[PDB]
Order: sequence, then C-alpha cells, then structure tokens
Amino acid sequence: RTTPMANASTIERKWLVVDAAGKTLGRLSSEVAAILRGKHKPTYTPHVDTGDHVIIINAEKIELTGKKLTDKIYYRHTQHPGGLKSRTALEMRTNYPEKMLELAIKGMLPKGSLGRQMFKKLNVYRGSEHPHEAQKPEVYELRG
Amino acid sequence: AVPFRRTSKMKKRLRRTHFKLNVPGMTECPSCGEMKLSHRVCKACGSYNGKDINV
Amino acid sequence: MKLHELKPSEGSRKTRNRVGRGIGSGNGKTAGKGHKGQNARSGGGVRPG
Amino acid sequence: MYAIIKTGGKQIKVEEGQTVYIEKLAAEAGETVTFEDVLFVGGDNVKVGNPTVEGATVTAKVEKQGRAKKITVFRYKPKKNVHKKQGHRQPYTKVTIEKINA
Amino acid sequence: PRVKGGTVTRKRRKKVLKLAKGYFGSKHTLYKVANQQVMKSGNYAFRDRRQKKRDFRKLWITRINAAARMNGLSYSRLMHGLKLSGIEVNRKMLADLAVNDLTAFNQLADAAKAQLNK
Amino acid sequence: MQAKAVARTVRIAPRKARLVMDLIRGKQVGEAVSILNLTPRAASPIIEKVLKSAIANAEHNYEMDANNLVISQAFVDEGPTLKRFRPRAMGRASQINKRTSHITIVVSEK
Amino acid sequence: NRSEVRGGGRKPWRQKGTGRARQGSIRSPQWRGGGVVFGPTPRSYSYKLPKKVRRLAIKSVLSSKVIDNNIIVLEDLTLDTAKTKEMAAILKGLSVEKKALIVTADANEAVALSARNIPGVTVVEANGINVLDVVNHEKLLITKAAVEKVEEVLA
RNA sequence: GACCGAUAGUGAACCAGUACCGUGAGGGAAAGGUGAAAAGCACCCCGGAAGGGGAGUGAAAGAGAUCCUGAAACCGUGUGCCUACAAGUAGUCAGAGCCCGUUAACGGGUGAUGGCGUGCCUUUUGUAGAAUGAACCGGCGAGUUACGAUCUCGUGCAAGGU
RNA sequence: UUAUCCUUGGGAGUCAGACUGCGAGUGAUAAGAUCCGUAGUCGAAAGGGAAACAGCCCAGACCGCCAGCUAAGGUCCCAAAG
RNA sequence: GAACAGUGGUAGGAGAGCGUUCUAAGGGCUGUGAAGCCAGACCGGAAGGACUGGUGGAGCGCUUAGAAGUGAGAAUGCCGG
Ligand SMILES: [K+]
Ligand SMILES: [K+]
Ligand SMILES: [K+]
Ligand SMILES: [K+]
Ligand SMILES: [K+]
Ligand SMILES: [K+]
Ligand SMILES: [K+]
Ligand SMILES: [Mg+2]
Ligand SMILES: [Mg+2]
Ligand SMILES: [Mg+2]
Ligand SMILES: [Mg+2]
Ligand SMILES: [Mg+2]
Ligand SMILES: [Mg+2]
Ligand SMILES: [Mg+2]
Ligand SMILES: [Mg+2]
Ligand SMILES: [Mg+2]
Ligand SMILES: [Mg+2]
Ligand SMILES: [Mg+2]
Ligand SMILES: [Mg+2]
Ligand SMILES: [Mg+2]
Ligand SMILES: [Mg+2]
Ligand SMILES: [Mg+2]
Ligand SMILES: [Mg+2]
Ligand SMILES: [Mg+2]
Ligand SMILES: [Mg+2]
Ligand SMILES: [Mg+2]
Ligand SMILES: [Mg+2]
Ligand SMILES: [Mg+2]
Ligand SMILES: [Mg+2]
Ligand SMILES: [Mg+2]
Ligand SMILES: [Mg+2]
Ligand SMILES: [Mg+2]
Ligand SMILES: [Mg+2]
Ligand SMILES: [Mg+2]
Ligand SMILES: [Mg+2]
Ligand SMILES: [Mg+2]
Ligand SMILES: [Mg+2]
Ligand SMILES: [Mg+2]
Ligand SMILES: [Mg+2]
Ligand SMILES: [Mg+2]
Ligand SMILES: [Mg+2]
Ligand SMILES: [Mg+2]
Ligand SMILES: [Mg+2]
Ligand SMILES: [Mg+2]
Ligand SMILES: [Zn+2]
Repeated sequence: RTTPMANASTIERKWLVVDAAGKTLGRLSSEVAAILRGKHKPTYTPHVDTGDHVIIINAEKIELTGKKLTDKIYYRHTQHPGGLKSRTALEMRTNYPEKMLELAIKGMLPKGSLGRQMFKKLNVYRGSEHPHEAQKPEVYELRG
Repeated sequence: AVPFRRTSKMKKRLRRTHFKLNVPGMTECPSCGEMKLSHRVCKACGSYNGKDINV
Repeated sequence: MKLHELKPSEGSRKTRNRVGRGIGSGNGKTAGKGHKGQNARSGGGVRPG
Repeated sequence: MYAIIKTGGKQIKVEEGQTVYIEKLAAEAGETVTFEDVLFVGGDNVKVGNPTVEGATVTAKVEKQGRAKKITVFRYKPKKNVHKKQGHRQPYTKVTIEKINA
Repeated sequence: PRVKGGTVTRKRRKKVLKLAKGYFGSKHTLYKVANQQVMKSGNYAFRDRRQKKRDFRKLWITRINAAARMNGLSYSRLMHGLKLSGIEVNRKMLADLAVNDLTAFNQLADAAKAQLNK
Repeated sequence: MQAKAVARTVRIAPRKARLVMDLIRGKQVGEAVSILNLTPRAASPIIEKVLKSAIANAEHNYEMDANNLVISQAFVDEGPTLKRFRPRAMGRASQINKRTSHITIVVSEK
Repeated sequence: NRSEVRGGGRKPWRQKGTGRARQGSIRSPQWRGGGVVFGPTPRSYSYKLPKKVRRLAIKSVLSSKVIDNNIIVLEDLTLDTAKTKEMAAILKGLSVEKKALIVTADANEAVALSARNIPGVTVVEANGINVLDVVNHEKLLITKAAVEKVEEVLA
C-alpha cells in the first residue's frame, strides 16, 4: 500500500559535529548511534541508511563515572590459544581515544551489513580539529 | 574418510574454475606461415630459425 | 427408471473407508490402530474371551 | 486537497480522481457511494476532526467489485501429521474518488 | 481392473516444483526437497502476514516519534494529547503526514500540545 | 548463414572433450585449427575433424568463404555410456563408465 | 500372490551383515516380479432379491412403460417369411425409431430370425421378459397373447 | 471375461528354463513398437572409418535401425537480472534498482538491503537433534477377499418372513 | 445463574508420561532423583515475554487487512515505547 | 435467509468431498488433429479443474450409476537410470 520508503535517490545526509568534551561515554554514544541510523528523521526506513554523518571531536576528553577509568577493561581475543588481551579504560582514553568511542558506538549500531555501512558515516578525532571543513558540518548539541 | 554430504553442482563448478587448458604458446612460422610452438621446429615445414632441419 | 439416470435410495449405500491412504483422511499411517503392541500387528489381537 | 476517511476498519488518505481499493461495500459498479467519516481534510484549508470533521463527506464512484489475487494459506506442524491448506481471495471494492466536500 | 499409477503422480509433483521456482539449487529441481521448502514457505508466509502488521506499526511509530520530537514532543506525549483532543487519525495516517505533509502533522501536534498544557 | 557438423558417439569422455572445446569457442576457424593442432590432448584430433567437416559443409553445401568463418557454437553432449566392470580386491567388481561424446561445431560468416 | 509366483524359496542373502535391507524371498511383494498383495481372485457377484421384490421390479418397469406411452400392444405379430426387411418395415410402420423389445407369447422362429440382425431390437418370449431388457429398450412391442401370458404370471 | 497390457500378464510377448551362477541337487534373468509400403537414403562433399552436411524417398527422416511417444534425475551451450567486507535449514515478509510485457491481473523475471526463521519422517516425557531412515529421479510397493456373526442405514413383505 | 447429565447400542485409542507450584514418604529435609496426593502447563498448543530455552509468566492460531485497545514484559542505543 | 454462538489439536471416532482404471446407459469430441508430453501471469475452500500455445499422430472426454490391483516421500524397501 502507501507507506513511503526512503531510497538511495531520496536520501540526503547532513554532516554534524558533536563535541565529546565532558560528555559521558555511553550517553554520548547512544545519541550518536541513533543519528547514524537516521532515527531522528521522519523518513527513517529500516532497510536503507537514512542517517547523518557525525564527526566527534575531543574524543580524549570523554568522561566515565565511578571507578570505570581504572576498572572498565576492554578485552579482545586474538584467536590464538591464551590470546586474551586487555586494556583498561584509562589506557584506552589515553592512547586509543578514537577506538574507545568507535567501540562504544559500534556496539550500539545494528550488527549486520547495513549496520557496518552505518558506522562508515562516523569520524572520531582526538583533538579539537577535524579535516572535513569541505563537508560544511553543523554543530549538533546532544539532547538529554 | 568419505564425503559427509554430496557436493552441490555449484561447489563442483567453483572447484573447476581453475581446471582448464591454456592456449598453446604459439607463433606464426616465418617460413611457411603456419602456427608453431615458440622455440620449437615448425612441424609443417621443418624450419627453425630460418633454416630447414628435416633435410 | 433410465439406465443413464439411476439413483440409489437415500441412505442405502455408503462409501467404504480406506485406511492408510494419507494423513488428510484421518486414517493415514497407523490406519486407525494407534502405536505398537499386539493389537496393531498384522494377524494381531488375542483370541475372543 | 486531500482527506482522511474511515472505511473498512481502516483509514485512507484520498485525493479527488484517485482510484482506491477498500473492503467490500454493499454497492454495485456504477453506484456513487458516500464516506461520512472524514477525520481530517488537508491542502489549503485544514479541518481537523474531533474525531470527525462535521458535515464533511467524500463521494466516490464504484468501479469494480472484485476478489484479490489468491493466497494459498498452508500450515503444518512438523512430526505431528498436521497439514492444512486453504485458499483465500479477499473481496474488495474499487472506487474512484469524485469529490471531497469539506 | 488394474489401475496403473499413470499420470496423476507427475502432475501433482510438477505443481510443487512450479511453486519452487527461484529456490536455490536442488530446492527448485528435486521433488522431495522442493516439497519441504514449499511447505515451510507456507508456515513462514502465514507467520509473516501477521508480523507484517506488527512491523508496519513499528515503522509508523518510529516516524511519528521523529516528527513529534521536531515539534518538541515525544511520541508518548503526542499520542496522549491527540487522544485528549479527540483526534482518531491513526498511526499509518500520522506517519504519512510526517513524511508527506509535515505542516499538517505540526497542526495535529500543536493541537496535542494545547491539551497537554491544560 | 550457418554450417554444422556433428560427431556422434565418439569414444572420448565429455569432460575431456570440453577442455579442448573451451579453447576454440568463438575463435576464427583459422585460429581454431592452429590451436587444436598445437594442443596435445586426445580430444584435439577428434575436434579438428569435426571443425574441418563443418568448414567443408560451409564451402561445399552453402558457398560460404572459409577465410571469413567463425566458430559460432561449439559444445559437447553426453553420448551413451559403455558400462564395464573392473575386478577389485576381495571378489568385488566396480563399475567403469566408458563414456562417449557427441561433438557439435557450427561455423558462420563474420 | 507370493506363494504362487515361480521360484522365490530361498532367502536372497543373510539376515545380518551385508548392509542390505533384510529380505525373505525374491518374490516378496515389494520386489519387481514379486507376488501381488490382495489383488483380484475368481469370485461370483450374484445375489438374489426376495421373490416379491422381483415381482415388484418387473411390474414397476412395465407400469412405467405405460406411463411413458412406450408400450405397443399388437393384435398379433406374424411374418410370412423370416425376412429382416419385413421386420424393419413393420417397425417403421409402428414408428419404432430407436431400440425395441419385442415380446411374443411363445417362441416365434420367424420373428426371432427377422429381428436378430437389426441393431437394438431384441425378441423374447413372455417368460423371458426381465427388468434390464425392459428398461434398456425404448419401446416395448408386445402381442395381446403375450400380455395375457404376462398377466397370468405376474397377477 | 466391469482379467493383464511389456517393472504388468506366465519365469518366458523376444530362439527361456536360454544366458549366467553352482561340483551337484539346484537357482535363474534382461530383452516388445521405423514406416501404409523399404519407398531402408542413388549421387555430391569432409573423414582411414565412425559420424556428419547436402541431395533424394516419404505425410513425417528432430520416423534413418541406439528407428512410435519421449517425463524426471543428470550433463551442456547461450544470456535478462544479481554476485569478490561476506556468517547463510537457504525461505518468508518488507524493498529500491534493472529487465520484461501476461489466461490483464491492486502483472512477470531478478533481487542491493532490513525483519523473522534450527529440513522432512520415524520414535519419544522431550528430537534442530550430536537418535532413526532416505544419494537423486522414475516406476513398482501395505486392512483384501471368501464364508460366518453382529450393529447401523436402506428396501420388500409383516405375526410372519424366506 | 449455566447446559449439562443419564441410559442403551456401534467404533476406538490409551495402560513409558514430563516439569512447575503446593502437601507427604524414600534419599543426606541431595539429584533435572524416586514414589504418592493436589492444581497447572507440556504431551496434543502456535502467538508475546523469560537472550537462546516442551513443562515458567502472559495468552488459546477458521481466513484476510500497510486499522485500534490491552496482557506478561517493557520504554538510553542494539530494539517498539519515558 | 436472519440473529446469536463457535471453528488449536496427537491417538482416535464421525462427516463431506477430490482424483485414478474399468463397465452400463445418455450424450459428445477427434486427422479441420485423440491420449500422452512441455510451457504459461487462469479457476475452485482443499484434494483438484480448465483455457491457450507447442510437441504428438489415434484415440478420448462428459453425465448418472456400478465395480475396484484406486492415490507414496520415507519400509538400511525392489528394479532401472
Ligand atoms: K480404530
Ligand atoms: K520376469
Ligand atoms: K532475508
Ligand atoms: K546411533
Ligand atoms: K506434582
Ligand atoms: K496436445
Ligand atoms: K526408497
Ligand atoms: Mg537483531
Ligand atoms: Mg472412520
Ligand atoms: Mg487423528
Ligand atoms: Mg507418512
Ligand atoms: Mg510405527
Ligand atoms: Mg508403547
Ligand atoms: Mg495399542
Ligand atoms: Mg506409483
Ligand atoms: Mg579371486
Ligand atoms: Mg514358495
Ligand atoms: Mg551384523
Ligand atoms: Mg507378476
Ligand atoms: Mg488396462
Ligand atoms: Mg512402454
Ligand atoms: Mg515379465
Ligand atoms: Mg557349468
Ligand atoms: Mg518429433
Ligand atoms: Mg503410428
Ligand atoms: Mg522415440
Ligand atoms: Mg569490515
Ligand atoms: Mg560487495
Ligand atoms: Mg549466529
Ligand atoms: Mg529417552
Ligand atoms: Mg532404532
Ligand atoms: Mg542414512
Ligand atoms: Mg505419575
Ligand atoms: Mg523426575
Ligand atoms: Mg506421545
Ligand atoms: Mg487442553
Ligand atoms: Mg506453546
Ligand atoms: Mg524469542
Ligand atoms: Mg516439539
Ligand atoms: Mg526506540
Ligand atoms: Mg481458536
Ligand atoms: Mg486412457
Ligand atoms: Mg495400490
Ligand atoms: Mg524412490
Ligand atoms: Zn613452417
């Protein structure tokens, strides 16, 4: 019947800049996940990517509550026996702040092919400066 | 050890991707103009390197 | 009567039940005999009394 | 101009001159039919019903009484010898919208 | 009289294989697996004709929420306000306005806001 | 205009003939003859005779020019199998399929 | 059945160990060339209705011929020569287009012979009248002498 | 003949109690169809031949002996749509794009992507089952008949019925 | 208030049960144990929830709908809704 | 025909039907092309049934009733491929 469906021809992506400084990792990430998916758009269509591009600046200034800086471990496994490796959140934020944000958001996106495509619209930067001036990105202020 | 499942037509055809012949390493014979294998005596006329062999 | 318009008395003839002719009939597979035991076997069942 | 009308147990956005398929009405091809439950009128002048727009109607001509393309409803329960096949062709009334009277 | 099997068997099986057109490999070719897949397709299609109604309502709700939040309402508050104002325009229609006639959607949303602010 | 030749029930396995056919399909008849002449396979002389038979037909029956011919179709179909039995260990026999081929070539003007 | 098919005495292979299905005879019913399970066997299909039902049935079909105006009572039927051409002419004259059952009191050799070769005409004595012959011929040509003889028995 | 019609009917429609198996007693197959008529393809061409392509014959040769029909599995040739970042009981529902155009229908093919989704059967308290069965396709393959008993229904006649 | 109940006759199948809650035994007040009693569900029940999960919670699928209201369970994102 | 109610289901009971071969009686079709086979986007609540085209080259439907070697996906089923 009549429910409109977005498609490649119809879709128009904005670029947005989110400042991570002073934001809680998960609270910021949940909002950004929703923007990359396109959940803020009335033309949201579940089988295409209706989301916007997001730049995150000041990734190393992201905050964590509690004792998470010391106590949140990022595990990975190399698929070699005994190959569990770990970094603390402090080690992550100091030396891999872009990965830290990318992991949080990646875990909040849908998991298959379109989800993987949705992640490609994210761009995370350690500093205050991003290289995407030519895309003319607007500041997006995170809601509650 | 025996096949646990039969192989589908598709998997059989994928495996045979590389089961092919190549075109011969062939070149025109300068003597008689028939194709010959490069670096071999031309069978048609018996020439190699502008000399008759089968004399 | 006419041999081309024969009609039995209503209720005089029924169709026989044919068991073991598919699931739709309600007597497919086990042909109404249930599962296993002496009563389901060919020639089966104990003698009268 | 467009209207949201309640027909069937459903609602449909209609413009004038639009062919629409709806649940079967008690009508015949050729007959003008009237939708009395207009929930909303759009376009230039916007009437919002509460729930209905008072005095609004949409007239339509019945083009066709039909049945939709067949659905074979097949269902089974594995290992229990339970199969059930059933055809279905849902009746519809095809109507062309004549006039939206806001 | 003897009844040979005859033609009924292949006629029946051919019909199943015709319904299996476009299935992968042996599933469009061999009766026993085509038959299983056609059966399974029936159970799925029955289930999915029910799910379809759940899925579209989910989609409409998502779009109404997006449009609502552009007017400073959550979907929940909007739907509460529309119910108080007496508006019975359904989710399929609200979501259609949200995409196709957003000014109309905003009027309905403004009607809802009015009732909530009371 | 097309000319066809067929070799029916040639004693060679179809899979083996198709290796060689794949070399010549779509080639100009001059090139194809060369390829077959310098391809060392059992199928090569058989396929060469069919190809030459098709060219002869093209010239003799249809007055086509052999210089402007191309192989337009080329395929191998399964002929009937000669079933044989190889004695194996422990008194068991195992089947041997002496397969045959139907080899078709169609030539046509370019 | 599996007992009557030629051969089939020995067990085709040992019960266990070969990997084959167990089999008892090469003429078991699942084998090509095997015995038939429950096929046809020679039998009669005859049964008797009560004599009064038989009386009722023949009266019913005769009384149904009178309703349908398909009885033709003849003063007598008598051919000079046993000649088919004459019988065919007689049936023309009586407007007997299709099938007809001719009933005579006793055996009438000439009538029998004359009608013998005409398709769908059957001759019968009054004794030989029967439900299927009456119902399977459009017209019933019966002599007055035969009517009397039929009445004698059935009444 | 409300018997069979080539896996049927005899084991045997055919050079069958043959071939084949077994020391022997003994066991015991497979295998029907050119055409109305051989008119069974002169002649030419490629090829050692086989086999083809023409030409003829014929109503038909895509009826040419492996000769009525000629299903499926299985094997190929061509190509409209899709496919080399993807995790797949293979479908289903949603769905663009591209290609088509029908028993004209709220059409057909293909299917990026999204949601859901552990074959069938048997046997089990319970099986996606790491239980059982099936390589696939085809054919064949299992509550019958006789005589008795009993109940329901039907019909005829009825203190009688046969 | 509800529509069952009984009799006679024809035809069966079943006699491996499972878990859950509650009341007992056996056991070690072990067992997804065993054996009774009692209610439920599964068996023979699909749908929603409990990640997945016969037996738990909610609830009984004649079909169709791109309508609506709710149950258990939920409403930051995966994932509908604070 | 209205109203009201109902329509998950294994073993299993009950009912209504579909299709197959043969027979009888009507009635028909077919060399201006039967059955069979292939294809299709048609029709019926299911079993199933048509229509059109192709192949095929001589037989076959329909109606009513009768009679059954009457329906296969499984048997480590048998035979063939
Ligand atoms: K029973
Ligand atoms: K035999
Ligand atoms: K899918
Ligand atoms: K086992
Ligand atoms: K208990
Ligand atoms: K035909
Ligand atoms: K089998
Ligand atoms: Mg998911
Ligand atoms: Mg019964
Ligand atoms: Mg049952
Ligand atoms: Mg079964
Ligand atoms: Mg059993
Ligand atoms: Mg038991
Ligand atoms: Mg029992
Ligand atoms: Mg069969
Ligand atoms: Mg030896
Ligand atoms: Mg014996
Ligand atoms: Mg053993
Ligand atoms: Mg036999
Ligand atoms: Mg027959
Ligand atoms: Mg035959
Ligand atoms: Mg035989
Ligand atoms: Mg000997
Ligand atoms: Mg032909
Ligand atoms: Mg003939
Ligand atoms: Mg043939
Ligand atoms: Mg990647
Ligand atoms: Mg790719
Ligand atoms: Mg997984
Ligand atoms: Mg067990
Ligand atoms: Mg077992
Ligand atoms: Mg197995
Ligand atoms: Mg118990
Ligand atoms: Mg226990
Ligand atoms: Mg059970
Ligand atoms: Mg119950
Ligand atoms: Mg359940
Ligand atoms: Mg779940
Ligand atoms: Mg189960
Ligand atoms: Mg949400
Ligand atoms: Mg129900
Ligand atoms: Mg026939
Ligand atoms: Mg049978
Ligand atoms: Mg089979
Ligand atoms: Zn040379």
